[PDB]
Amino acid sequence: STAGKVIKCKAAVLWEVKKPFSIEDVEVAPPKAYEVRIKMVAVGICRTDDHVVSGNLVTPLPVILGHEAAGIVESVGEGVTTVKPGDKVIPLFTPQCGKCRVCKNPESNYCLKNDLGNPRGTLQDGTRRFTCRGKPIHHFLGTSTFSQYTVVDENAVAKIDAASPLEKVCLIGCGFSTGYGSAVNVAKVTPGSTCAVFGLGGVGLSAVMGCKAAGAARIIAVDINKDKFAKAKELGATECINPQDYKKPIQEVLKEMTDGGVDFSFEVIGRLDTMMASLLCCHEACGTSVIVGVPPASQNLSINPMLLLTGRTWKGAVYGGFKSKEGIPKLVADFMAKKFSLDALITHVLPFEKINEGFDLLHSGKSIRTVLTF
Amino acid sequence: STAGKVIKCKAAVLWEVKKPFSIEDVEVAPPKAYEVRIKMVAVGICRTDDHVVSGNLVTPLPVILGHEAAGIVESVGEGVTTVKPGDKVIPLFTPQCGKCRVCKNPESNYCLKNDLGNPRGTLQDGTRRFTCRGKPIHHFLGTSTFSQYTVVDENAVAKIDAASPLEKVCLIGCGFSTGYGSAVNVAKVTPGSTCAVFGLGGVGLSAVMGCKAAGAARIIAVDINKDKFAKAKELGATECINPQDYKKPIQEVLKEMTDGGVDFSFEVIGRLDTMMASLLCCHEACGTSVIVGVPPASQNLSINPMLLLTGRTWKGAVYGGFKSKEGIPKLVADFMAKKFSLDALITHVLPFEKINEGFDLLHSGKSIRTVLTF
Ligand SMILES: NC(=O)c1ccc[n+]([C@@H]2O[C@H](COP(=O)([O-])OP(=O)(O)OC[C@H]3O[C@@H](n4cnc5c(N)ncnc54)[C@H](O)[C@@H]3O)[C@@H](O)[C@H]2O)c1
Ligand SMILES: NC(=O)c1ccc[n+]([C@@H]2O[C@H](COP(=O)([O-])OP(=O)(O)OC[C@H]3O[C@@H](n4cnc5c(N)ncnc54)[C@H](O)[C@@H]3O)[C@@H](O)[C@H]2O)c1
Ligand SMILES: [Cl-]
Ligand SMILES: [Zn+2]
Ligand SMILES: [Zn+2]
Ligand SMILES: [Zn+2]
Ligand SMILES: [Zn+2]
Repeated sequence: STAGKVIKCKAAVLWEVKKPFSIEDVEVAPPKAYEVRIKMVAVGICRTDDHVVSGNLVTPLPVILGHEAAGIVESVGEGVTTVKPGDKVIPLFTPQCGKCRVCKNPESNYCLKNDLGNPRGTLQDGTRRFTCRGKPIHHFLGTSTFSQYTVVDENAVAKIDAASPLEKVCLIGCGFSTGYGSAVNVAKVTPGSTCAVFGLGGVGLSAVMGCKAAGAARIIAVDINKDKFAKAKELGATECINPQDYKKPIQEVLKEMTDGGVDFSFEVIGRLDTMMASLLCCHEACGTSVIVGVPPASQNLSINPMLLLTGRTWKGAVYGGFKSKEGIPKLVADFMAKKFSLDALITHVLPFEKINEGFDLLHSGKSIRTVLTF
Repeated sequence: STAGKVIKCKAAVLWEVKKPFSIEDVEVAPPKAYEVRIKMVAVGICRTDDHVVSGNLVTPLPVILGHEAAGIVESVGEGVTTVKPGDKVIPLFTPQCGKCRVCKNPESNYCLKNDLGNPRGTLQDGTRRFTCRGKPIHHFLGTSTFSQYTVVDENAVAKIDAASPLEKVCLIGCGFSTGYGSAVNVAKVTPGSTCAVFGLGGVGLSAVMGCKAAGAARIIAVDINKDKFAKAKELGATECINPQDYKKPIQEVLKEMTDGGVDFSFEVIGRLDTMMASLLCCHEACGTSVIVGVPPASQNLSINPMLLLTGRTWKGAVYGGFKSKEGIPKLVADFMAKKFSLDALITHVLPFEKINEGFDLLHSGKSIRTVLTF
């Protein structure tokens, strides 16, 4: 079969920043102990991957990006007990090692074995597994799903329902579990709330579904692209507004609308001005503002600490607050039970070879999520 | 009998910034509808008062400062149903109007009628009640307790216990409520956790007490004044640190000491530099940092949003999140029920006439709380 042998397949490699992806043949070494090689069936295009092309998030190049995916277990290394070949699995971009301080706290999820903070670009043992033209190729968040086969650590992989529709379910890998857990787990939206969500992409639009599920009485959706509004309405927004229509700042407009500010505001975009506008617009004495978007490297916000003393809560979180390995299995089971649907978010399905066409649909706001099939 | 008209008494008026107080004769008009005129037994010098002297906190001048206090009710105005003459009372620096958005929400306590926000220096109906030399004098935070008599709004007064030692219990009116409540209500310190408290003043040592009441397993006290450590220890701090003994930044020292950071950090001082060190030293994936101190007017912090994205919660609160008319009696009842002792915090009891001396003690660092009696 292919077990124990080096595979040679196609993969999209980013050799330089602001350059297109090159689909090239690469060699994928076999799984060492406690690692798993997976065969990718579908991958979503998330904006974090774009942040590396653009140059906003620094990671060592050349690299194979990608992290929102679903596929089948091709082989397991020595010791892997949690999954067997043939199993359907989702690769997780934040490991749940189960043994660190973070993993043992019932409420923390940014495990210490992650590669998000200070990116090495390897797997958890410090070594890479992709070669292309003799050159060693770097990993990304220890998942690198823009390849036909990838090797991930065992604690970064979830085994999900064998009957799962893999080209729907890959969204639970990042975009959806993030969007919805922001509302339900991080901010902890209460029935009757008033919430604002800035940014209506695949992750922003799942924060709307999170608030609706929470029983929020009013969801205001903010975006400069008015074509996203119909979907936001369809998914739960009570109203959608576009900043460019007004002459006064969007935080003043929202305070004027909500009797002095919302109860919960979420920033799902990644830029400084919207994070500030999102703090300023929650109510001064009972609001919580949650940061979900990822900022450009080394950018600072000037905050007036008096903004916090009156009673505000400012906080952020990775992956919607989900412990990755326990969290994702259950969220896929709820999908099966028809507890929530994921169809409205997928607006385009393309073969993996068209990855660049997929990134261009994101750059024009023609797409919410584009799925790439292998 | 005075019930009915103007009283002439002594009060310390501050007519200019950085100029000493002057105990002068002022006239206190009788209480209007829903107001109360109180006879002052004892007042605590809190550092909020000195921020107005210095100019760090602005409010309209001339003014009679003071807010930490207890007295006996002389006459209540028409319509007053909560208190009656002869009752022991504590004026609250933050009203609990019972009817606004904030007041209706079970979490929030910063009532909308407060004068902390934008200071007018009047009572809730827009007018002043004091005169001195043919000129009207302003109120401070609607309480103005550095006067033998003062007039307050009914929703800013609490009826405490008849047998209450008004020279001890006056601390509950600000210092104790603030610091203890921060630990037990805003941060919500968990049994077994590890807290750090920056600032060992009157409010700061009350935070040490709350962290021990919530069950924090390690309470690290930070102060550049070594003479405060003994009391910190006495009250609960498992260890005391002085940032000048180090050649490395205090937040670094602290992370190295706690496996990457503290669970709960508190800044009870008011400098921007220490607010920064208090965010940085709590653990990036599970720590909560709380601002208690009041910052110098109009200064800004430059922070990186990534400090929050990993898992940090940053917040502020006033009155340790206690809702003032209901909370303050509950605490006095627990004091009377021998649940805690306010003894260690009082270090000097001077007669009111020596108020300028009490401010000097503060300014030299020899006092935790100085109580002025009438
Ligand atoms: N914290 C996490 O775990 C986590 C996980 C995944 C993604 N993210 C980050 O969160 C964000 C999610 O974005 P996405 O993946 O859903 O894609 P996205 O690019 O489709 O979302 C951006 C959306 O915000 C809108 N927008 C752009 N500028 C705007 C402005 N000035 N005001 C209002 N709206 C504006 C765009 O029109 C688009 O609708 C990204 O920043 C991604 O980097 C964070
Ligand atoms: N938010 C509120 O509800 C509320 C209520 C009461 C007081 N306060 C504020 O809390 C703060 C302090 O209260 P307090 O009454 O106990 O005052 P305080 O002056 O007695 O306490 C300040 C402490 O900080 C220490 N300190 C000063 N500079 C330091 C530095 N650079 N590093 C470390 N330690 C240093 C001082 O030695 C002193 O012990 C003040 O800012 C007051 O305005 C706020
Ligand atoms: Cl007047
Ligand atoms: Zn993503
Ligand atoms: Zn871990
Ligand atoms: Zn109120
Ligand atoms: Zn005070």
